[PDB]
Amino acid sequence: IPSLAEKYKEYFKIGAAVTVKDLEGVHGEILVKHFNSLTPENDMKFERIHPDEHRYNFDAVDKMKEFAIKNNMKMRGHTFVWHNQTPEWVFKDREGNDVSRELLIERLREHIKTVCDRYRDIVYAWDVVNEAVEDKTEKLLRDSNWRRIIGDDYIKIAFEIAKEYAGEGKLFYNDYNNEMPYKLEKTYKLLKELIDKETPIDGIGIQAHWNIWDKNLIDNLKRAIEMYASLGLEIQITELDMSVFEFEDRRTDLLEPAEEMMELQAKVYEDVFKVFREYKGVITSVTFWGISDKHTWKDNFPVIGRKDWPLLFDVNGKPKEAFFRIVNF
Repeated sequence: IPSLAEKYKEYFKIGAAVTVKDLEGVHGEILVKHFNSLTPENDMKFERIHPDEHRYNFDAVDKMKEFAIKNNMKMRGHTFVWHNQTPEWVFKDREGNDVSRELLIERLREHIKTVCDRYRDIVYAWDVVNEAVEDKTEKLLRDSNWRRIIGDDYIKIAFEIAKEYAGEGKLFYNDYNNEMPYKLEKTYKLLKELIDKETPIDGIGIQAHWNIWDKNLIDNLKRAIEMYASLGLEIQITELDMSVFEFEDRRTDLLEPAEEMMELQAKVYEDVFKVFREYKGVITSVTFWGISDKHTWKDNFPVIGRKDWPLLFDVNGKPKEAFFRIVNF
């Protein structure tokens, strides 16, 4: 039972996404021992931390910050600008009309300044913009309220605002599947354009919502690291997990992993963490999207109500085989 974060202290931070209840019981003990970074899974989404025009909700995030300071951890900020996570008041003036460009920018500035002021002492990295890149088609960017109202500059402006208030925290673009052929080159092009216009972006977040069946994962991972690194960016793995299901595999029948799933999972985790260690000079943080299989978003996404087993600790809070293979170095 080595401490994962301790074993990786000369490589990068080891993080986990958390809710307030993850700070209690067995999960809290695992956090204390194995992790030196926390990401609020939901409680820093715009609609959670800032649900009304005149009301913020800091309660959950304050408890995670208190926890992090007591237990020698730092936090990742998640997230400022993320499709479908901004409450509707932000975009509307009293008549229900779209706000002006100038006003939307100012509301974003006030949001980011408020959140950064409160937490910049504990946050070392911010997911400033999340999943702006278009996923379904060949286009670069998604349609959104921000883009409709501000225009394409909303990304750069969000980074410029976060730059004013984040102190020493680093600023990230965060996305899923940004290692895959259909998305990597587009995303590289976007980031190159932002960087050339002097957007203060420090790195890219590779969400790494992966699965044990993906043949091209290792080669995709290396190529993405190479492309993003070549722009001068730092790389953080931000929401790593390892589904036993291909994404289009919506079967609901499994009551436990089928034979070979757990060993395959351990083998893949071993391989990705060897790549992480291999490109350690540019990867600065590795965060899992959960602590143990008892509590994972993969049980309800993409399929409501079916069990998955994607993390390093099993349903009993105990370390699975994957854990032992990634501390084996």
